Amino acid sequence: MKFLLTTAQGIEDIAKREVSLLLKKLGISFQIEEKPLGIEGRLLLEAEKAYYVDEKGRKRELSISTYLNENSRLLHRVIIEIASEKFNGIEKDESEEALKRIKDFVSSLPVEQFVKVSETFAVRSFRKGDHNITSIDIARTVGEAIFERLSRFGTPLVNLDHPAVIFRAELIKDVFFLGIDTTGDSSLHKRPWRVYDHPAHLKASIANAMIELAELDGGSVLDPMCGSGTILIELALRRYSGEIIGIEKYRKHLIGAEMNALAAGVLDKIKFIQGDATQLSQYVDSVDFAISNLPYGSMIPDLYMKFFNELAKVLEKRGVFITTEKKAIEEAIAENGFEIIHHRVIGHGGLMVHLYVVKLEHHH
Ligand SMILES: Nc1ncnc2c1ncn2[C@@H]1O[C@H](CSCC[C@H](N)C(=O)O)[C@@H](O)[C@H]1O
Repeated sequence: MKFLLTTAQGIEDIAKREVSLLLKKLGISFQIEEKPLGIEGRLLLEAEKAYYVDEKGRKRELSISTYLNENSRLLHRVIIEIASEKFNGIEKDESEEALKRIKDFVSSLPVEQFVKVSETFAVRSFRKGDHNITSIDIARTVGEAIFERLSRFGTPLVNLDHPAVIFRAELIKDVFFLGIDTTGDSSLHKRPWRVYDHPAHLKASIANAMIELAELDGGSVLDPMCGSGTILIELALRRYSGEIIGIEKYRKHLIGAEMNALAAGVLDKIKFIQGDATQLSQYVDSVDFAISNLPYGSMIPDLYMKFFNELAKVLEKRGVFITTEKKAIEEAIAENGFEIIHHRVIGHGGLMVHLYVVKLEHHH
């Protein structure tokens, strides 16, 4: 089996590590390629089927897709792959031509091997790049192709609302992909605990990526501009052994973090404090780690300067931060005796953000 695993742009290596350890725990053999065909936010999983002997003394199969869906914090979707292929030139093709290429390719795929005769299906599409065709066109044409093909075998059953099987068709630049979406219509980063929806909230897979990159060890963790509390809640939910502190300036957001925390089951695990991060040291004396998604906004260059000056008074190990304001954070880091020990660019729902791992320069 081969699977297409999606996550956020620029965290594919962190996902791959996560999925590797989970799979080593089944005892199966597998390989993971990052960014198949050059496409960001994807891994290609090639695995053995996972077989055990059941209560009747027979070989039975365990679902790799369901195991990943229930146990991953970093993935968005787990898709069973039917095919994926480079349609060279397709961006430049006229619309009639592009859809011809897609239909012909789809007609030739053994899709009847991936659905029963009684199961209803629908087609969901996603498209990224510059084409003379839309996601809607793609969904129709693929949906046509699948239907014509299944009906050589029986009576296909369509259900657009509550299908039983979802074929997902994606076209990103000139790369076309078809598979079976096991995760469903709600992507995996959607958290049921999220009752309060902060307008700049962090996606939960990217929050788990920040946590990974901190390389936590049980020391105290502080989010000193914690907003609705995503990073601390995802930490508490990993059953983190260490102390968890959040600070937030505005009482409405802070109360929102408290609600999400209660809704998650983890309120007693996080200390939540109303405060200004520009005055951090009135609130705490020493913390091992700081992890934050900083405000993006001209008063920013000053807010950052002052926060990093106070952080410098309290931080024992590593800070992990994200922001859009490259020049503002890098000046504050430099001016304040910080050292950047990792940088990477991350896609955050259509916004390229920066992530910085820092430590004090004079720590050795
Ligand atoms: N000086 C300051 N001190 C403390 N918090 C501040 C601040 N200036 C801005 N903030 C807060 O920092 C937050 C940044 S974004 C919210 C955090 C996170 N992305 C989430 O998933 O919920 C905003 O809520 C803002 O209120």
